[PDB]
Amino acid sequence: QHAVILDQEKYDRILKEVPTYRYVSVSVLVDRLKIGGSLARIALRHLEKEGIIKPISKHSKQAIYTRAT
Amino acid sequence: VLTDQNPIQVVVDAITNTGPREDTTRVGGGGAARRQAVDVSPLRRVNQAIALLTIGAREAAFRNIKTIAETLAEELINAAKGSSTSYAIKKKDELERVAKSNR
Amino acid sequence: AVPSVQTFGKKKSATAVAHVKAGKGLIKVNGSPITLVEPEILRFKVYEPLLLVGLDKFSNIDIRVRVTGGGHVSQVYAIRQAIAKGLVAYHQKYVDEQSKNELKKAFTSYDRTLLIADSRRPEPKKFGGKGARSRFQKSYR
Amino acid sequence: QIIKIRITLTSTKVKQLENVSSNIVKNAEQHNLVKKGPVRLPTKVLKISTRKTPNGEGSKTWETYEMRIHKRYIDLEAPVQIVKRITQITIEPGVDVEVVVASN
Amino acid sequence: SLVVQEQGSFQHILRLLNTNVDGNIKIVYALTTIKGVGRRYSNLVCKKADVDLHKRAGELTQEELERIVQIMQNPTHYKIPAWFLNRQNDITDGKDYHTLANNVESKLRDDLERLKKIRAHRGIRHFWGLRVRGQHTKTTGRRRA
Amino acid sequence: GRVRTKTVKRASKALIERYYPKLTLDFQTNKRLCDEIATIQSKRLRNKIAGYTTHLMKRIQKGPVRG
Amino acid sequence: ALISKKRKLVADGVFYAELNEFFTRELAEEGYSGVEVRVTPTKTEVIIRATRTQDVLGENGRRINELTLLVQKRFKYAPGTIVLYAERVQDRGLSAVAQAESMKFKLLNGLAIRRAAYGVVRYVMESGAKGCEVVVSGKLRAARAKAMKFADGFLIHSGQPVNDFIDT
Amino acid sequence: ENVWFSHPRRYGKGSRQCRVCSSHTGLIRKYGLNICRQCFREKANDIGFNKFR
Amino acid sequence: NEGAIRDKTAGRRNNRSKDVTDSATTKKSNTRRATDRHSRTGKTDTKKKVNQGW
Amino acid sequence: PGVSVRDVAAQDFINAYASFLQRQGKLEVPGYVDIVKTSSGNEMPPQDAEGWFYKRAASVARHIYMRKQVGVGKLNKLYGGAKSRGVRPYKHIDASGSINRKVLQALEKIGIVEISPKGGRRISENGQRDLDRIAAQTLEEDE
RNA sequence: UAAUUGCGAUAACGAACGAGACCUUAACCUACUAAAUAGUGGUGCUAGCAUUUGCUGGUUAUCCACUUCUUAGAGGGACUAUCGGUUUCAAGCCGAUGGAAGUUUGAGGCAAUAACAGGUCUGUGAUGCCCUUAGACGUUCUGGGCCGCACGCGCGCUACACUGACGGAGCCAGCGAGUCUAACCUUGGCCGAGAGGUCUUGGUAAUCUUGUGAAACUCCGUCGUGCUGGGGAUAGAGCAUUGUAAUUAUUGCUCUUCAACGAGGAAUUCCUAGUAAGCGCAAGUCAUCAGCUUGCGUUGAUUACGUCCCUGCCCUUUGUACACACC
Ligand SMILES: [Mg+2]
Ligand SMILES: [Mg+2]
Ligand SMILES: [Mg+2]
Ligand SMILES: [Mg+2]
Ligand SMILES: [Mg+2]
Ligand SMILES: [Mg+2]
Ligand SMILES: [Mg+2]
Ligand SMILES: [Mg+2]
Ligand SMILES: [Mg+2]
Ligand SMILES: [Mg+2]
Ligand SMILES: [Mg+2]
Ligand SMILES: [Mg+2]
Ligand SMILES: [Mg+2]
Ligand SMILES: [Mg+2]
Ligand SMILES: [Mg+2]
Ligand SMILES: [Mg+2]
Ligand SMILES: [Mg+2]
Ligand SMILES: [Mg+2]
Ligand SMILES: [Mg+2]
Ligand SMILES: [Mg+2]
Ligand SMILES: [Mg+2]
Ligand SMILES: [Mg+2]
Ligand SMILES: [Mg+2]
Ligand SMILES: [Mg+2]
Ligand SMILES: [Mg+2]
Ligand SMILES: [Mg+2]
Ligand SMILES: [Mg+2]
Ligand SMILES: [Mg+2]
Ligand SMILES: [Mg+2]
Ligand SMILES: [Mg+2]
Ligand SMILES: [Mg+2]
Ligand SMILES: [Mg+2]
Ligand SMILES: [Mg+2]
Ligand SMILES: [Mg+2]
Ligand SMILES: [Mg+2]
Ligand SMILES: [Mg+2]
Ligand SMILES: [Mg+2]
Ligand SMILES: [Mg+2]
Ligand SMILES: [Zn+2]
Repeated sequence: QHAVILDQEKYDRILKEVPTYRYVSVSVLVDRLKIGGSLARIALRHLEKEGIIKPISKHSKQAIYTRAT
Repeated sequence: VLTDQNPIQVVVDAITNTGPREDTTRVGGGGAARRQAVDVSPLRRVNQAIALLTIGAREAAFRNIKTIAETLAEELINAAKGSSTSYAIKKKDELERVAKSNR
Repeated sequence: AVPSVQTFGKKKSATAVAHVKAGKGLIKVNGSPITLVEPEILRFKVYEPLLLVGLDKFSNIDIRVRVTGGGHVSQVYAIRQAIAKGLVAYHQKYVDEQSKNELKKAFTSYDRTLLIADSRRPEPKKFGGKGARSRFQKSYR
Repeated sequence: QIIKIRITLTSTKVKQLENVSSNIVKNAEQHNLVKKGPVRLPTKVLKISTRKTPNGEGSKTWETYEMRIHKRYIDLEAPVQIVKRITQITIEPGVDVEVVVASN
Repeated sequence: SLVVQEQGSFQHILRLLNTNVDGNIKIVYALTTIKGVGRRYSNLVCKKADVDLHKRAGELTQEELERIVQIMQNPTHYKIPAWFLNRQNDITDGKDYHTLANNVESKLRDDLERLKKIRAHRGIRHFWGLRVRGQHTKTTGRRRA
Repeated sequence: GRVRTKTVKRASKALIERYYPKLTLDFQTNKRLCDEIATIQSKRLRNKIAGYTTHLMKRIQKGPVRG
Repeated sequence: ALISKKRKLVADGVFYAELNEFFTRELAEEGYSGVEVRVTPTKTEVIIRATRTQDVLGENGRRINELTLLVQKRFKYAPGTIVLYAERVQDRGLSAVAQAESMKFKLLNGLAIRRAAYGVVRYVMESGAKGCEVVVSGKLRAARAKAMKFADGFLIHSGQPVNDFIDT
Repeated sequence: ENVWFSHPRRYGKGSRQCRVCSSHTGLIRKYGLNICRQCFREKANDIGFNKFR
Repeated sequence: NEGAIRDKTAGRRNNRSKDVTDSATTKKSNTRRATDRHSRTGKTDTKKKVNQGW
Repeated sequence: PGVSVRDVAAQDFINAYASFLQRQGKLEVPGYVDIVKTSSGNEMPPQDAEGWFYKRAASVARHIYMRKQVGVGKLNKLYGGAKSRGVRPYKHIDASGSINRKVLQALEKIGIVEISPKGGRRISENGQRDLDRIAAQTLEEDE
């Protein structure tokens, strides 16, 4: 199964990985680790708070995201 | 995001690479019927390329959560420099492999 | 009397009425700024009349537009046609005719109907099916 | 003794109601009453759709019959005779004519 | 931003009302697994229970689980109105109940047995296994089972 | 598609027969000529006639016609 | 009073239809070809067109008085609010209704087929029509039935002309 | 003279009929026509209903 | 009803156990097309009859 | 140099006005507000039970402002959507009357709207001020 | 050529019906004639934001002006126009330009000579004949039935979901109908979660319902591939509406119940541009009842511009012992 809550090992996984990927979206987070995709979305607005992730586009169907800087 | 380049430059490349160069028609054939190898118009190469790619993206994204936009890019990027992991690249190569046979 | 002009444009049953008078250069559709038109992704379709001829041309004229009938896409094409058609009918009257023809020729070179109404209208549904050409399914044996 | 009069004409045949309107239009401003010319009201089309077949059989064939109703009105200002004259002088079969005092 | 970790505080597969709830899902939807609670009743229940609905069921400390339950079996006393309740103005007892878990199966049979004891046409149709409401049986409902 | 009937090709052969000095290579004028030297019952027929005769006249000035 | 104009004109057209039939059943022996209704303020006018006019307007105004009274009672007209008239006809040889009634009256009177159908086609021709068609269907005798098409002269069956110049 | 001979006639078919032929079947009530569609095509001319299209 | 509800047999599962008569999957059988032109009355007519009336 | 609510996009405005009337604290959100679907054609209650009534109240404010007057029956039809009939085809169904009627009533208590003649409800000079004032705030907030 | 539509060839010449013309409808008209039952600008009066004059409104007539949008009269407009490429140098086809429109401009109405034992005697106070006619096959009343369910088959509606569902929010049609000696189309207020109730109102209607604020659709959020929040069958309980009458559930509403269905075998239907398909709306019926139909608009394509391979149909030739014509 996927993961609907953070393990704090999964929280560490996030910040020490996501800057690696040039493309990040709802699906990239779900496939690359495992995430409920509802908590991929919560990961995306949070990863954006202090950017390791820079939005070039957002939308209700799709979120498009780029490497830190 | 993935390739830089021009996102429109690669769809062009994808459409050029996924048009079947020669194709096959169904001959009368006397009951069980022989297939003849014929070359295909450049308008059909554009028509059929666009079909293959969208169909490719339509099938992938169905019961995958991934969006059509992401699968189309996955389809189009792979087809741009042909990966053979793209749906349209695979179909073209098979359509040309059959043409090379039944002539 | 003021120097006004009144033009219209149509796509399907949508019909947009344009008021072009000399003025400060506000461009409004349905009493609302043309920047807030939200058929959304279509927004440049109503931006196009302005970006072809240049943005400076509207500094001397106010644009009021109001639409009725049709649907959310067809009203986009009825206001973009009444905006491009009011620009020339203001230049036909109140400025020189060789300028009007540079307006028209920049429009028609790129045009998507732009000043010339799209004549496609809906076909009627004939008995025996769900549409003009669509027939109900048959059986035989 | 000038009144403010409303004449309303409704009929199914255009060419009889057009020249009853034009006979009210000419005679009224011939001797100069006001004008308020004919206001054409959208022609109402009464549609009826039935099956061509009695009973039920054959291709399912649909005929649709039309009756077309055309209305217009004209407003005159004048007293006494030219009231009861203009009503009863301009008249015609199949053309329905009614005249209203004013408003209410 | 609800981003959070915990340790042992999240628990998968807890149990209430003699049923096993999925320990991973949102609580409004995790609770609907219980017979008698649908999406609209589970939803109103969490609301009177001072439960943050943004939580998975694997959150929700045992206190909060006990609150959901009491409310669940005493809706009429929590301001939940009578029209939100699946068994109203009973027949015999006459009061406003909301039946839950294995009792839904029970009381359903009771009702069925009732007009079967009374031999009203509707229980007759139940007994045979025909369609109870007024539908045509000619063309439809084949393959039976 | 577009093919002109005998009732149209017969008015066009009949007019040009009598009226050749009066007709032209321009549709618009001959249309008006048709109201003068012909009585034609509907506007479309008149337009359709004149449109053919001129097509005849046009190729008459090119060479002679069997018609 | 107070009807809708959409409903009133419809109710008027029904009034033409039911009246037209009644005179066809009642005035059949007098050669009734049709009617016109004239609505004027105070006195609606009804005009009867029948080839035998004197049998329509009967002895010293009677029987057109029977017919008005019947109309009055029927449609709830106050006495005098409706009036019946009589015309002779315009060229009965040019009327569809007239010849069909003429044919019915020839067969029923003991004539035979071709002579009656050729008789009527010739009268319509000598009355100056462009063309004439008489079609007798049914069993003119003896079990299986056929159709007979008698015609002469000129007829167009197709366009809006069928509405203008031909009546059936 | 005696009640017992009738039952409510107020609505539904069977309070209706074609004012010509009395059939309750497939009446045309629109615009208060109240003719059955089988007689309605016979009289459609005299009523002034014609087919232009 | 007390009769009906009590009745074994006429309940549902019983109908479900019985196999379905071959007349359910049957054809309509069309029953006399090919005689349609031939007149079955056997009377016919006579040129003297066909003549007087026509 | 002056602003009307027609100068602010539909969603950004009803957003910042429905988070204004929740801050304001005087609305009179009705006693149910948690158990209602807003439509007999809906399925589930609104997903935001906290601020949905202020979301709708800010909608009805911006919607009556742009028009002469509008009544309850017109808000219902405006907010009523497509109803799934299940195995039967969809059709439009009007929204809840008590919701909207209690929005017009509660809006009358802050004076954002008033009884109009002709019938219905019309925007009030005071409420024309408050909408225009926050129309500028949202506009000026984005600088 | 869509056409026996024509060009031609010619023991034929000249013609008629059908085709075409015709009519209706949908496109254009800043040209004509007008309009508070259609609109638009100005002026009054008046709201709010701004201070720069301005922006956005309100006022059914405060008053003036106009006809661009709307309505429908009369006209105008296309004729395949113009040039070019083909061909018998014929009718025509093809290209480009211009045009509101160049597929018979789109789509319809009408529609020849003959034919069928096609359907309809259950539309008809159309009808020949036979049948029945007072224990009626007349007619009415009560109730039941037409819906009865192991199953075979046709037209369909809803789906399998992420190009989605759910929640907010944005918010745009056209064709339509509608109350008199009487219950219609119904705004507005109030009540009710709902459905509904209620007090009033406008409209016999370009006037009021109605801008039918329709749905798909758009935006923001929630759910996250799990028969899951996809699907909504079956069923339990309660509340309303129509009706003399709702049981065998009329319909609607509420909570619960949460099935098959994971793209459908062999077969097989419809379709070429505002069309296919998606989407809702009005009208018919209708006391109540649409999963039906007749129309309407909204969103809006992929593919063809062909052939006789398949399935029909026609024409010519041909054969016949058929002509009641291969039943
Ligand atoms: Mg409209
Ligand atoms: Mg029948
Ligand atoms: Mg449950
Ligand atoms: Mg059924
Ligand atoms: Mg079965
Ligand atoms: Mg000749
Ligand atoms: Mg002809
Ligand atoms: Mg024709
Ligand atoms: Mg009775
Ligand atoms: Mg809406
Ligand atoms: Mg909505
Ligand atoms: Mg559904
Ligand atoms: Mg030929
Ligand atoms: Mg001829
Ligand atoms: Mg014209
Ligand atoms: Mg062009
Ligand atoms: Mg045509
Ligand atoms: Mg025919
Ligand atoms: Mg038979
Ligand atoms: Mg019959
Ligand atoms: Mg029957
Ligand atoms: Mg039946
Ligand atoms: Mg039954
Ligand atoms: Mg069928
Ligand atoms: Mg939605
Ligand atoms: Mg009300
Ligand atoms: Mg209550
Ligand atoms: Mg109006
Ligand atoms: Mg209206
Ligand atoms: Mg489910
Ligand atoms: Mg659902
Ligand atoms: Mg029953
Ligand atoms: Mg019940
Ligand atoms: Mg087929
Ligand atoms: Mg029913
Ligand atoms: Mg209906
Ligand atoms: Mg039906
Ligand atoms: Mg030949
Ligand atoms: Zn009848």
